[PDB]
Amino acid sequence: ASINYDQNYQTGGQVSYSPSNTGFSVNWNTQDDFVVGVGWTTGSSAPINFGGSFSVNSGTGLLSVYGWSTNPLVEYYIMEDNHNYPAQGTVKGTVTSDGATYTIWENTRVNEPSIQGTATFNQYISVRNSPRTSGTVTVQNHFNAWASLGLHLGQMNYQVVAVEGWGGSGSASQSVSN
Amino acid sequence: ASINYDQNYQTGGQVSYSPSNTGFSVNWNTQDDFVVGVGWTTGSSAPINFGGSFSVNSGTGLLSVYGWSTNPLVEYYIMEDNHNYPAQGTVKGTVTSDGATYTIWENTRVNEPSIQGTATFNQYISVRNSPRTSGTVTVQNHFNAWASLGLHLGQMNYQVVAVEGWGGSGSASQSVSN
Ligand SMILES: [Ca+2]
Ligand SMILES: [Ca+2]
Repeated sequence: ASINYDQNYQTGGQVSYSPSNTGFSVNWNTQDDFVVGVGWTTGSSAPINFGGSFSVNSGTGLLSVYGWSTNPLVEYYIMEDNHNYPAQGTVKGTVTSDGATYTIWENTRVNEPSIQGTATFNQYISVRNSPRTSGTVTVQNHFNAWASLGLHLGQMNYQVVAVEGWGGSGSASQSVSN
Repeated sequence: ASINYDQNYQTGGQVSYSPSNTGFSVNWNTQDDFVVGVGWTTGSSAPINFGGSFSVNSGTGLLSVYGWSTNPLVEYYIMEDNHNYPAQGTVKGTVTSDGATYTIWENTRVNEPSIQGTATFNQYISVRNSPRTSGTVTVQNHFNAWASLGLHLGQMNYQVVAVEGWGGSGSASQSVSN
């Protein structure tokens, strides 16, 4: 498509984010959560390509296609990689997509910050069983699998490839496209 | 004692906070959560006096003694007033203190921002059954009641009289001391 959205969220500590036309770079050393990455203002069904490096020296680190949905309000993740990630919520099932199987989870965030202000909403997460830092993510396979398990999505809002972390340091240089 | 701590937390929208030597003032119109108020760097057992106004035109609004504790990490509230507050967690019991009864709740915040960075910790809340905007809060009565129900506190960290809100507008002018 063409990246037209820059996800830049951070609460504290050392987070050096460098967005670009074809991707982004991040170096961090923080105790606080941050979500940075690049993508699109309105997500679609187009298979998303990502690639590069993603190192987590310590703490929690996640590399994933991240996004939102409205009516209902939904925060979703399709984790291609994760370290020291406190698996929260309820497992719903699985979906085999793009070279590996993903365990699907549903979680709820009460009075949490969102694109609609602080609200309560659900999370639809797909965690890859075989972590990678390079590949393609056929997003429709996840949306279909989510819908079939009762994980209902609304209108598509932004959709980015993001790195999220806290409790340590690490770095990532990723190329994003679709 | 003498106010030596200024609680100033906010995530977005219109929040006009004005701290002072004997209290604070706030006018807001936001969808995002904010916690502002004044107090002390290290909380004690000293009965806290508060007084003034606290109007909530719309959305969620809470007037309460707010604080933290370390080892274990604990966020506590002693709500003297609240509007449209999504009572979250588990009721534990009650405590009669300073002219009214309070319903005690215990809740857990997973991967939430804290004084120790983003962490998972419990909340000990005392919600006054008869809301007020002026009075004294004998904090020990709450700490004793909390301990007796298994709500264990650690080392005292900051302790302020704060106003917290989201989803609307309102204003508050409070005098703080102990
Ligand atoms: Ca990895
Ligand atoms: Ca009131």
